[PDB]
Amino acid sequence: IHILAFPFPAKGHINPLLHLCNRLASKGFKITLITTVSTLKSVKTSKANGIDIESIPDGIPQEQIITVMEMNMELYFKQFKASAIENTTKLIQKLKTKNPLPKVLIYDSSMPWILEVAHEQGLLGASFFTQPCSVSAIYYHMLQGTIKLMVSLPYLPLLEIKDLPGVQQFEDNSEAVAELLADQFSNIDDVDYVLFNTFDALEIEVVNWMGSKWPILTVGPTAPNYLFETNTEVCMKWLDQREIDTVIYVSFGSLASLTEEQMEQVSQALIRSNCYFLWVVREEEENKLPKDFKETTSKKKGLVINWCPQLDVLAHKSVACFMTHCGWNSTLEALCSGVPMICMPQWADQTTNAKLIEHVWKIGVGVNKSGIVKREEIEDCIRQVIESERGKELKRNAIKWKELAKEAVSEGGSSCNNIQEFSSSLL
Ligand SMILES: C[C@]12CC[C@H](O)C[C@H]1CC[C@@H]1[C@@H]2CC[C@]2(C)[C@@H](c3ccc(=O)oc3)C[C@H]3O[C@]132
Ligand SMILES: O=c1ccn([C@@H]2O[C@H](COP(=O)(O)OP(=O)(O)O)[C@@H](O)[C@H]2O)c(=O)[nH]1
Repeated sequence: IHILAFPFPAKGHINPLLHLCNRLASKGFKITLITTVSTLKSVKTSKANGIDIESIPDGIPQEQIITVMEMNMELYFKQFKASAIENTTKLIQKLKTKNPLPKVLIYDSSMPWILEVAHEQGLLGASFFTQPCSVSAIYYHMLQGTIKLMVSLPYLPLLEIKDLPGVQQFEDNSEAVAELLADQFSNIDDVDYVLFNTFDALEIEVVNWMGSKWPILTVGPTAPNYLFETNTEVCMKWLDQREIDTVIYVSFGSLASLTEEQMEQVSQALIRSNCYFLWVVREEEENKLPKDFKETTSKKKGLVINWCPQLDVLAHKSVACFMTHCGWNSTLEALCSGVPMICMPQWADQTTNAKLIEHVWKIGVGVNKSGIVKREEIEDCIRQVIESERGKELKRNAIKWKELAKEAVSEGGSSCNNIQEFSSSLL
């Protein structure tokens, strides 16, 4: 059985879908992964997957595709949509001349209009949600008009205004982003399969509520591996020199960027903490680091790298905590790895994830802005996690969640059962 997979063109959307594809390929399915040309330019390793990669045009002007969208999200997301509709149609028409014929298209939930392409081509459509049910519920309420972006929503903790998904940070892209998030639920009744990268035990009540509206399949964590350059050997050799529970892993993901002034705060907090640290600073961001930071002043205790093998880093026993922007993949990967967090959310669902991390799952602490987070606050959070009694509690809580995540993906577990149900439905 031949499955097509079409992620939104960004690493937090590609990666969780890739991991689901790898699990499906392990069960005997053929996989074709559909990527934009801009994504393929960053792809360095794919021979070992056995998954076929088929590219489509970016469909918006070239100058990554994402940094073009941000220039004008309202227009360029719509141009991306129209081009993706045309070019995935053309690609599927071609794939229908080859055996095995495609049967289902799994697409990122942010691209609901791909359902119409799947159905027009005679395929089943599966919408793949890359954020948890608790945060997706807010987008559903946004579509319903129940909330426009203290706040009480069914089966969610009481939220402050600050805990709602942050779109005001995007300035003139705010309304376009709020619309795209809400439109994930615009055709949910017509989707053949609704897949969420979460597991039931993590959010029992909101998953139960969602399931009373639509049949949903919680299949997460989909993560068990890399398409992009991860500097694996350099990172893993450095971590192998570190003793247990001594390393702060620091990463703000694939998209977020911090100001030069904020970078200085983080640099100084890491140095004066006197902890070992592995800090992912993307290539296009390292110019904002203090002058001799990468080459000299970080060499005694730190490794500054443009990308790491994050699953392998979070699995390493030297890692004591994860200073994170709280993107959903990073949050879930840290929880499933038993790694407590220091929450520094930037925008979109990161704000809500940071609330869930700190107050519901209780595996992290959050920083306080002054709107710059200062070194002393970061140092204070580091001391709380690394040294204080509260930090031992967060570590114990993270280990309990690791165990529940292990149950979910093992035989008889909720996510294993749901992937089996999906897999059998196709057979
Ligand atoms: C505006 C922008 C800011 C960061 C950077 O400069 C890029 C900007 C343009 C893209 C934007 C990004 C913010 C986060 C997104 C909305 C995110 C997404 C997409 C679909 C979805 O369902 O959920 C979340 C991933 C990426 O599409 C984002
Ligand atoms: O050095 C890094 C940093 C991040 N990641 C991966 O990149 C994704 C980041 O996704 P997330 O939802 O956390 O945030 P985003 O980048 O979408 O804002 C996750 O799959 C991480 O495992 C990685 O492989 N190496």
